Amino acid sequence: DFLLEVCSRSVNLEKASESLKGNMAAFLKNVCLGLEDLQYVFMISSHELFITLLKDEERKLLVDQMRKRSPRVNLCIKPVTSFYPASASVNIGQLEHQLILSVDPWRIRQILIELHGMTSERQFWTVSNKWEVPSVYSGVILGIKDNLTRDLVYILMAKGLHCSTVKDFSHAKQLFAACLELVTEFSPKLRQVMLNEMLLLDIHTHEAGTGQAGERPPSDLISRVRGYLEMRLPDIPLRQVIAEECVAFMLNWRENEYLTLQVPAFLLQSNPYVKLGQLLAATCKELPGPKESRRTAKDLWEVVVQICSVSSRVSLIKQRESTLGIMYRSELLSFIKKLREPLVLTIILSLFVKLHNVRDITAEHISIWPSSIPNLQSVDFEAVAITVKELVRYTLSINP
Amino acid sequence: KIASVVGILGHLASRHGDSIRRELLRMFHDSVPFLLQLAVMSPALLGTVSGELVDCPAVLSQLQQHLQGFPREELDNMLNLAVHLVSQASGAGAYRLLQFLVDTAMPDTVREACDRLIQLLLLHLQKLVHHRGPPPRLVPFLDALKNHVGELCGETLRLERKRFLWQHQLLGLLSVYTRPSCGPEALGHLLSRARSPEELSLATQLYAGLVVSLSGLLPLAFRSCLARVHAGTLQPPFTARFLRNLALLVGWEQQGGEGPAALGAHFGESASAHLSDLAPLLLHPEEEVAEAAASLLAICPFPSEALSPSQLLGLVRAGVHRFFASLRLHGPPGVASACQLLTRLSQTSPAGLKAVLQLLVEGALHRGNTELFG
Amino acid sequence: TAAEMAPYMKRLSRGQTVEDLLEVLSDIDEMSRRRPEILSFFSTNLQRLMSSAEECCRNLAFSLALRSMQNSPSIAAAFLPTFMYCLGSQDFEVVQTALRNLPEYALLCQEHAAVLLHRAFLVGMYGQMDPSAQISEALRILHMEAVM
Repeated sequence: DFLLEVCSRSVNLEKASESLKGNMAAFLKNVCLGLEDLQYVFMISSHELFITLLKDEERKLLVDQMRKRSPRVNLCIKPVTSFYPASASVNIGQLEHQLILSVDPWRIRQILIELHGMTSERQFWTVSNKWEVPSVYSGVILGIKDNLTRDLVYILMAKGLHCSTVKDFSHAKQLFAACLELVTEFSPKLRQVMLNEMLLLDIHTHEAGTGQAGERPPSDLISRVRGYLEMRLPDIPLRQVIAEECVAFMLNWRENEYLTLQVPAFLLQSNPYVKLGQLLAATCKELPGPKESRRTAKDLWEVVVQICSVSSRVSLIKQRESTLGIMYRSELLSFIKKLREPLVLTIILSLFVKLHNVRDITAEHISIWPSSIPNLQSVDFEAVAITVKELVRYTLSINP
Repeated sequence: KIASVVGILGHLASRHGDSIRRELLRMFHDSVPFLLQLAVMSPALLGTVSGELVDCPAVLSQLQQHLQGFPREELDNMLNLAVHLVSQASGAGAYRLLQFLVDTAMPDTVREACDRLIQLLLLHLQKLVHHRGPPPRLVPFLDALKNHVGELCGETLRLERKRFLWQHQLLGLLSVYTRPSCGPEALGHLLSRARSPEELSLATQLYAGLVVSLSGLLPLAFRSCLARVHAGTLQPPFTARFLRNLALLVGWEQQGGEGPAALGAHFGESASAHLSDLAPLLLHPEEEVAEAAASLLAICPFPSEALSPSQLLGLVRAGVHRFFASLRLHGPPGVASACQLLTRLSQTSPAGLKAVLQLLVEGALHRGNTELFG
Repeated sequence: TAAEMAPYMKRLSRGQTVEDLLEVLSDIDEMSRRRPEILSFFSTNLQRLMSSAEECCRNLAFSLALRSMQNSPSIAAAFLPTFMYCLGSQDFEVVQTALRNLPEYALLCQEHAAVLLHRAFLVGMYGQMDPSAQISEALRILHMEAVM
């Protein structure tokens, strides 16, 4: 408004000729152009000099061409539905469509309650084949005696898992929380199963939204990951992806002190993921050591070359078995693809480059690995080449 | 069960009969449920599927309304037989009979019967597509519709009073049903052919109905659209429409309220994966394509990890070219998108800032673009 | 039939590792050598695998795709956007394996061959590739069925 008031006092209208008026109106137009906020564009446009100077036909053109710079967009997000309920089957199909479209667990419970109310003995976990519950959970989830409870637990698990797949973490959190608080009453095994699922969902939610800018975990998720790693409960159905993601979570947040020292001994002999994470943390924390690094870099070298070796035409990529390691090569590649920590990634790159250079490529800490290997004939160097190419592609996707 | 034996005999007796059975059905339609019941298990329904739409005109509708003196329970049984036959019998003229049925819904009792026929068909298809959570069910009606998905999207985008609800539901059912997941293709057609926010709302509604059962739809839709853009396909009006609709979607998500939060589409994140494809579109000879690409890239977020030096340098070169081209053509009002893109690129890294400043000053001092500055 | 190929569609669509994708593509490959007509069900999924990052499943995707297109010339126009995407891809291996299969695809398509060989030239010209042998072979054979 000081600029506009100086503009008003310095023009001397009805005596300023065409030259000053055109220059001054062009200046007002071009200072309207540079305004990032549109309220300032109406602030200049509402001034008497701005209206007086230009025309009565280009002011509207300018204000609409500035309004279209950052337009307000409105869009419907509710999916289409032609719900015109005459017969029982029409109402059943209508409520099944609502159930499949639904993501709020309380609405799902309402729909399932009235669906069991109308029908006699029909199950309703089967009204969509896109609902996938993992096969380790299918037996424990279809053994629920109550029909409505079994249906509701199956639907909540399936929708929570699919929401975690499509990165809908808040809705998955609501669905898993509802399923957990529903199975606290009648099943400790299901309570434990959705505890594990809730932990995995919390890990994914943190690594998607709460991470991504370099801030630490809230230290209760770290305690939960520790407790799940040190769990040792045999009756519960376990998914190996949860333990794999827990080890990846520990590696991604430089929890080398837990992975090297504070890990229980029985976990290393049972889970290959924990053993590999311990070895990676050990070879990462010992990097400023000249010879102490070799003691763990060696063990990482043998375990990785035994992963990438073939026992007994045979190709490691074509067969995926007859490998000597604690892991398949696919599982090792997927586990590394769960890692975003740059030091761990460059350690694995140096390892696989040194393995590839045997039968050159320079990759940082390449001297920490042994050169002479045992069972060189067992190593599928084609598989090593494919692994190092996919690994460098993944790391360049992590940090271009 | 003499009707079953008669149908079993007539199924074998109808070998290579392409005119006699049609003539018998035409003569029997002059004065029907007995034929339809035995036609469920025979390909004569598939053969007469094309002839049913051509034969039916208003005189046959008035005759059916005159023959509608059957009890309402028998009428509902005949309607269930009709939806079963059209769902599991229609082989190649499914789109023509579909357009006839939708067209014969907009004698009022025949319109009501066709409306109930379409609603019951949609409910039956919703049952057949996804059930028994075992090999998948094969729906012959929807098997003939994957080749007409573009026409279905175009008819849905007309946005009439009632037809677009049915065709949108059928698009969603087709997207769920197809094992190769034709959903990204339909979403791409809707994005590339929408002209209004009302027409753009159909894509968001389809994705909202699809994200509850399918995953990764937007990256595949974007890849298919941009592959068609970079080939000779998708003539540049549709390219500009797709680019400005995607800009509308990304901006709508950026002004996030309850809408983008409930949808959870991640339009900007999925569009960020295709900046190497969107950057050459600033250099497009068509002006509308170039300005739509500029408006998209001014607000499209960068990839969360970083920008590659090749990606960053290509983006900066295309941005400064777009800036000078829009300064020459549209003057100072037309450079807003390029200025926003270059300002965002300069804040990514000191290398990006140095690239933006160096290329801007060098382009401004070139033998070209120097008459702009005297 | 399309009912017996649904698990193969599911394995090819959900293949994350190179091992799973390679084994399902090879399993499609033997019974494509037996029954060539089954490849029409795998069309767009081979188009997705056409621009794969690694080499063996990408080469197998080109092989199975071109085998599918050897039967029906109408399939040839449907592979145009993915082939021109492979020619103009940022990945250099994908560009090389698209240039190696360029004359066979140009022979198979023949209504989009001008745009295809123009894209191959401009990839060779503004890149650092020499597709002049492939372009010359494609132009020679295209002339041979042009004079017929």
